[PDB]
Amino acid sequence: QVQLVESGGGVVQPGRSLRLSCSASGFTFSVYAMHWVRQAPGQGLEWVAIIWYDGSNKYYADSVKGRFTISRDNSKETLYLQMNSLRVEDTAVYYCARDPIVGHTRDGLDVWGQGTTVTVSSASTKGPSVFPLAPSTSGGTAALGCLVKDYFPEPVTVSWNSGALTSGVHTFPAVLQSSGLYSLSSVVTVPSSSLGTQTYICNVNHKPSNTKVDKKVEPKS
Amino acid sequence: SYELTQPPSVSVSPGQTARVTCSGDAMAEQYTYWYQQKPGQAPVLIIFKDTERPSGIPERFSGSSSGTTVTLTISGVQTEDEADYYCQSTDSSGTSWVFGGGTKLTVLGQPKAAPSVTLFPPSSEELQANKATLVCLISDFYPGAVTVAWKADSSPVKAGVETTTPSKQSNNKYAASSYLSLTPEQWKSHKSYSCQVTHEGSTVEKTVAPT
Amino acid sequence: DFHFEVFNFVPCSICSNNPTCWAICKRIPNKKPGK
Repeated sequence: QVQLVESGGGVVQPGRSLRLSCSASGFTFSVYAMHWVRQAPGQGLEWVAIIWYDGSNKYYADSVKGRFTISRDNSKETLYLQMNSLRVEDTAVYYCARDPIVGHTRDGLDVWGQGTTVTVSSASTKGPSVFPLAPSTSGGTAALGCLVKDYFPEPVTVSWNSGALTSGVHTFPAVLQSSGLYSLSSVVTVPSSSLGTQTYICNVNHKPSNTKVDKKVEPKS
Repeated sequence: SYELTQPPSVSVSPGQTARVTCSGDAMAEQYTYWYQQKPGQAPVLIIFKDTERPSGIPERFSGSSSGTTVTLTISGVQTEDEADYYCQSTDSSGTSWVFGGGTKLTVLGQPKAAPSVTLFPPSSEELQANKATLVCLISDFYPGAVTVAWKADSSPVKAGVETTTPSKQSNNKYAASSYLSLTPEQWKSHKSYSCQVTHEGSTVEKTVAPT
Repeated sequence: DFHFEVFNFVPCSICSNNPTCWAICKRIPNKKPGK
């Protein structure tokens, strides 16, 4: 099957370098132009660069000119992007896509990979602090959760009661604060009549810092 | 320099006809292409060279051109067509590729639902850590679009506010979160704080006090 | 009219040493054609 697999993404500091790879399979790689296209979190697609089927023509977006270099190895059916002098605004998911240039049944960027994530930040790896979101009637429900604050980098996973509690559980996307650290919350809605007997514990796991935190959430006072 | 102009959002109901326009100064000489991207997925080619639809794309998708403006048309829209749609072309020299800003197509596939708001005050543990974070959790609303307003006592406050974009819950309804960062002295000085959520012309507000 | 993958022609860059291929093949242009 026609397939594109991006790799090489990671977390780097500003000014450093990073090399992305895109390995193709299932089609004659050597007759297609190849694109790099990136997408910042919550933003639109931004074209990065293209290279001709024979590696001759190479064009770049003005936002990356002089810093990024595109190349290809047709013998290994692989596309490369050498990213130098990286900046915070280079943080994005990086896709590769083929382009026949003169396609007939298909044209344009007709096949895309799933992307690889690149994060450029001056912050260092830091585990999170976990604060409880304590719950406050007549067979109603109450919301309780955990505030996973000031971690870097993404991601963090949250479960409840070691995975035994899943009903009403919602883990929100992270927020990138002005300090360069992430924070999110995970909330679960439970019957109000169980707040005195049932135990609720949120399981926070931050693999990049090798930190695991279990925090019990109790009603106040 | 060269930019394509694409509307940020279009809303439609199932069975109706959705149209997304995209304009560019060089589109009469350069072909334009349309891509569909669902949340968490890679883009997929829908229309190529202005008007051509690849085999495997449903017949309800079509594209047309009037010169410097092209249009993506989806007749009888389905709930599975809700996604971000991007137009893409090249500049006049044909050596630079450009994407439009993207159009979020909303397909109203379930009845409107009002949001529920829960506002958490800063925990004593965080206050002991010389920090203060108010957590406003919004849940069970549709469509997935809200605006959040914070108030110190009775006056609006915008500094130190962070709000997530709504994401789908397990029951296919939407939820969102908003944070108000404060210092411990700021949290104890004011009489109360409120989180105001606006959804479909209706307003839901919760209030907490440090006493 | 030979077709090869998404192309309505055979790119000359894959003919190698087949003489019949070079008689029908077409070259991918150095520039993306306009309208």
